[PDB]
Amino acid sequence: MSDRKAVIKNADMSEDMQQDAVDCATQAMEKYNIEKDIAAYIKKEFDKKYNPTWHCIVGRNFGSYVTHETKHFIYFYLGQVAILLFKSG
Repeated sequence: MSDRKAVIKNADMSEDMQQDAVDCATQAMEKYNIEKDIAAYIKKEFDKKYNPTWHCIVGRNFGSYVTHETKHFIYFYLGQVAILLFKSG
């Protein structure tokens, strides 16, 4: 039935993260499902490629650290899950 794994509610990043994060979350959730390891492969990919310091979340909205730093975030909801990637300036 109706059930996808990608829904951007609001993207403030340069889109690249929408494609990267979504695919990182798609390849991470399909390749794995540890939940924690997922956020690591996402933060790791963006950390060892775009240099720190980001902070992606995988759950609902428990991040509470988006604007707290700057304004470099990117929201995207997954099937029965939520993820938010953000970094400081």
